[PDB]
Amino acid sequence: PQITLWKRPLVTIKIGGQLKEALLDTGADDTVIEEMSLPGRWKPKMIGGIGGFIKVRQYDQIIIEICGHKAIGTVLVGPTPVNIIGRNLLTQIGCTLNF
Amino acid sequence: PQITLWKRPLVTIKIGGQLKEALLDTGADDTVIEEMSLPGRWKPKMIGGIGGFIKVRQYDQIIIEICGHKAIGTVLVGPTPVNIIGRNLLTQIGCTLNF
Ligand SMILES: [Cl-]
Ligand SMILES: [Cl-]
Repeated sequence: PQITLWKRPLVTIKIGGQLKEALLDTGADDTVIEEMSLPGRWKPKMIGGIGGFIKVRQYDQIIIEICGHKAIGTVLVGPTPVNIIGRNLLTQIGCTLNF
Repeated sequence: PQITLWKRPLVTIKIGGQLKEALLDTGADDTVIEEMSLPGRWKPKMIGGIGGFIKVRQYDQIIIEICGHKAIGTVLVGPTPVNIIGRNLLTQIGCTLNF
């Protein structure tokens, strides 16, 4: 699709069999998703502030569907106030900025 | 242009006769630029944290050139660690996300 920027680029994603709303965020390196159940192994990471503040679970090789386009990548799962789709997944779906 | 997302979308902007590096950030509603001189009237605003923490100067009707495209809009000027081009200016240059 082509997504205009007059409103926040919030889209429906499908991840772990669940539908969620997420922000397509070219300013974010990484993808962070609210607490949820995901299968497979994960490793603990520390994010936010100076050198980590909040504990999240890093899941690799997670498939996320974004407007009918599947992306595969690393997702950090924890108590984030907003689900963020960052560049690590935007590149996977071939997303570009255009003007 | 078409800007890919393999690297942070940092671009050169021209604002107030000066060249700066700025992040094209679809996750940001507004545009914030590091301390600099700009002509005309401004009004004080409070941004960051809960209900404002850092004082900035709001300048309206500022022209910013982004990759050969002029945008006109409101710019908040203050001690930000990164220059951010937010949706208020991205829409002005006709920037869209595409996949
Ligand atoms: Cl499509
Ligand atoms: Cl062009």
